[PDB]
Amino acid sequence: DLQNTGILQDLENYNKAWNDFASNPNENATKIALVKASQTLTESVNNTFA
Amino acid sequence: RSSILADLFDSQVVDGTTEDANGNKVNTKVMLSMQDFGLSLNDAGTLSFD
Amino acid sequence: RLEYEIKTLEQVKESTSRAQEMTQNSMKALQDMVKLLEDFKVKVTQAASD
Amino acid sequence: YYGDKNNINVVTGAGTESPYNIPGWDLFFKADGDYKKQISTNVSFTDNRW
Amino acid sequence: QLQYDKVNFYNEDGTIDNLTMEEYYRKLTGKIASDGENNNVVNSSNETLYN
Repeated sequence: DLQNTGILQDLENYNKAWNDFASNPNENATKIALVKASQTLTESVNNTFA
Repeated sequence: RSSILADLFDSQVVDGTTEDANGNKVNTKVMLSMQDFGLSLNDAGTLSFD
Repeated sequence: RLEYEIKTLEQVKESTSRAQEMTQNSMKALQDMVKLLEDFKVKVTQAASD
Repeated sequence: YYGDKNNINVVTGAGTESPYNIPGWDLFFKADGDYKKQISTNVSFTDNRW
Repeated sequence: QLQYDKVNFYNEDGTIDNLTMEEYYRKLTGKIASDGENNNVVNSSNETLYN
């Protein structure tokens, strides 16, 4: 849970950056922040699989 | 307040003045407020009286 | 179960908050536009000193 | 009007959306069922034997 | 909207179940957690035997 609660919440902000980019559809910065959360999830995903 | 202004309607619409001693007419008058009577409203929405 | 329900909840206050932000700018602005609307009527009403 | 023809739509509900903007053409080009049609002559007429 | 929604999960037993990723994961993880509860309790009996 130390990482599980943290990683679901990390996934939660992955989801939240969407809300922010939805609220800021123009700025790439919000994308950039959002993008990192995206592969941040995938990174962990590949981390666990291995 | 907007309804109040319509309830006064600054001008008085009478018809019958023109450039000095030319054109001109009289009397197609309608009601309205006391602006042309000698009262003045400044663009700040406040009144002055002559 | 509550991680989802709460963390989703967290965004909503955040999202609703910013939505409320632009709204008051709109609401006060709309009054300003209506304030303007009056000002438009006054000058033509001023022009009514035919 | 060259803005979008629709209100700004954003999600707020148990899966519902909330409008919070106005696409100008409604203000500029839509209509009020409160109002009717009237029609005019352009001339205004006296007796003319005089 | 997807944040609310449930997606339907093709489990290769042939089933396809409509779930949030969260609940899947939860039942996935909770399954694992309960395994220790069973596993360790099963031991709990066993060291009793060991004694």
